[PDB]
Amino acid sequence: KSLGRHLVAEFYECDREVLDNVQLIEQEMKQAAYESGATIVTSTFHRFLPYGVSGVVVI
Amino acid sequence: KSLGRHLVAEFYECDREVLDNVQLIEQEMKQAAYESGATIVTSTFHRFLPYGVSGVVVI
Amino acid sequence: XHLTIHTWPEYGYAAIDLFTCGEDVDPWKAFEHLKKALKAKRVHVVEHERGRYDEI
Amino acid sequence: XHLTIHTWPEYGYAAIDLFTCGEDVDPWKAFEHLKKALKAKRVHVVEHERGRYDEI
Repeated sequence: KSLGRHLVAEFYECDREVLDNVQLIEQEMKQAAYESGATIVTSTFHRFLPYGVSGVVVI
Repeated sequence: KSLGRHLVAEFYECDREVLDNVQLIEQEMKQAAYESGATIVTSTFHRFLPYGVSGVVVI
Repeated sequence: XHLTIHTWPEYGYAAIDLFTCGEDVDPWKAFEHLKKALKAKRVHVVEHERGRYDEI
Repeated sequence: XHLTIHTWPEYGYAAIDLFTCGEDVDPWKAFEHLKKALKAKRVHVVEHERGRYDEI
């Protein structure tokens, strides 16, 4: 149907200790990639200051 | 009235040589970041075979 | 392709993108894991078709 | 946040995402430079409000 499927999601009321954990988020994000059955090319996560996490996983 | 602004874009009938040039795409994506004012956190680009380029600039 | 995430701890909010390719890659399997992982209590998801065949 | 591109030379197609944050950052400038640089003859763009104040 299309070259790809794209989910744009807003997550509200999340565990704030989870949201502000750069290492955990990467972990989780990496695992999420695994569940979808995709192959990870690279991943780069960054801990914004003060509170905040930003990361991407290329598949 | 929102933390961010996100454009989901479909580009069609592009110059096919450019689309397959990993160093130029990176060059152009980084420029677009400049034009926008965005403060570049990190940038990573990949050349897939036989064709295709995936790249992301974390801002 | 990519899976991205940008979190705002102060608001308990996370903007997530799950863009995959190939029939063997289900983006909703990524969503489900993340929902569990974040303890998200309210979500809103819009599914986009990237590069429709009838468009390219 | 982030700015992404995934190209399909064989189709002259590129999936672009310009996700910005802050009133001084305009994703549309990024769009203008890329439409030019890539010489797209046709484009379709959806603009999402990520993290709406009333939502959060």
